[PDB]
Amino acid sequence: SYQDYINCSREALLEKMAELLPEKRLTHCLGVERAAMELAQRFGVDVEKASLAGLLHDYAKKLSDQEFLVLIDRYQLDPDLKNWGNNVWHGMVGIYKIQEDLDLHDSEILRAIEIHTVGAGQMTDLDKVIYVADYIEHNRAFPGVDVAREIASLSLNKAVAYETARTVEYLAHQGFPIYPQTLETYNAFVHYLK
Amino acid sequence: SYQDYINCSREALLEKMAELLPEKRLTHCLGVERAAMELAQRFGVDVEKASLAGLLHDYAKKLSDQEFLVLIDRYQLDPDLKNWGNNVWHGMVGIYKIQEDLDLHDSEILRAIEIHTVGAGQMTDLDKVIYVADYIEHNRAFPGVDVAREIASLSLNKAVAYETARTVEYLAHQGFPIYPQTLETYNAFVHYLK
Ligand SMILES: Nc1ncnc2c1ncn2[C@@H]1O[C@H](COP(=O)(O)OP(=O)(O)O)[C@@H](O)[C@H]1O
Ligand SMILES: Nc1ncnc2c1ncn2[C@@H]1O[C@H](COP(=O)(O)OP(=O)(O)O)[C@@H](O)[C@H]1O
Ligand SMILES: [Fe+3]
Ligand SMILES: [Fe+3]
Ligand SMILES: [Fe+3]
Ligand SMILES: [Fe+3]
Repeated sequence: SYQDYINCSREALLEKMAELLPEKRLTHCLGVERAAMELAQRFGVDVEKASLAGLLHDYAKKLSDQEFLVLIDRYQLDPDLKNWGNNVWHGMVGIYKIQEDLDLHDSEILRAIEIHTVGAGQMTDLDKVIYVADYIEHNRAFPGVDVAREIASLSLNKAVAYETARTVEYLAHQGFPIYPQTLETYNAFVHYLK
Repeated sequence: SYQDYINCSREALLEKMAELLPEKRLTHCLGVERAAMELAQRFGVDVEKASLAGLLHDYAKKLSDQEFLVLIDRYQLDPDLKNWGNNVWHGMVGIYKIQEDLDLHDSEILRAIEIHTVGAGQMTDLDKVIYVADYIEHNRAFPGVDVAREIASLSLNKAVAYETARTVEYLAHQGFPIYPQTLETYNAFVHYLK
């Protein structure tokens, strides 16, 4: 049960998250919960850790900038984090709010949430499951999601590679700064696209 | 004159380069020579240093992989360079071959050639002139070169930003590894796109 990792039941968690997140965002989290379970079944990852990390991954999406900056100071995180924003923070810093609220201490689940946006050069299978589930969950509708879904049915590593390449491409297309850890992920995984 | 910086005349240099480079590549170098002069006039850079660096920037484009690896060892350059290839090497490592052949020791010209492909987080105006001239020289025909040319008529910094964003976008589009110094340039300059 989820109570094996956090301080409340799944139903109680859902009630808490409904107060913290807009409907669309909670619906997304539920989609990621389901997609993470399916991917974990496919690629030999604990379905429960995957489902819980999937549901929680965007728990901190709506924390204010000031709340994130307070968390950076409190936990003495990389001071460069103050140069970025919600995109980087909600996973990389938001894990600490999840930990405070839910008494989540499982290192594997925490890490998978931490890097769900930016990835890392080295990713556990659980990390990869969450990173991909976020991108392919059933509510997502962006052009090319069908390609990501096909790839994810065959290869976890290729799905990470594809998602990361598309993300780097889009950020540059839009003219947005790219958090450097994303490039680390990109260069580590891009070979899987062959 | 070019002899103020190198060990031969411009005409003698052109004869040497014609033996080292395919016609199309030498024609490109001549285009960069001209474009660098025009940009340097516009943005307050020594036209002679710009023209010479422009002509020389792809001097080492055709050196073999083995020659580059020998240069990396000989000059004890960053050992990570061995993980890359001609794209990174011909500027970053090729400067040493230019130095050996032509007795080029001017630090400004050398630096502008060195980073002409990948840029840096901090770039001198000469660096920027070469980086942009390479991209907009009259022989280039790629889709969007007209946009780069318009931007370069108005803002050197915005032209660097535009080129770097398009390059990052294209490399990710193609699924090629991105040398991390390019991201350093990208993040430093992307704000000029506003
Ligand atoms: N390296 C990066 N730098 C800046 N923004 C990024 C980076 N990687 C992803 N993003 C952006 O962060 C946003 C949120 O991404 P993500 O956490 O993966 O999904 P979600 O929207 O479900 O939280 C997206 O707009 C994405 O483009
Ligand atoms: N960070 C990078 N990593 C890998 N390749 C790159 C990077 N930046 C540019 N390139 C590629 O290097 C090649 C040569 O680039 P450049 O030196 O700027 O022009 P030229 O073709 O005139 O030498 C291009 O194909 C370009 O896409
Ligand atoms: Fe997220
Ligand atoms: Fe998400
Ligand atoms: Fe070049
Ligand atoms: Fe060139």
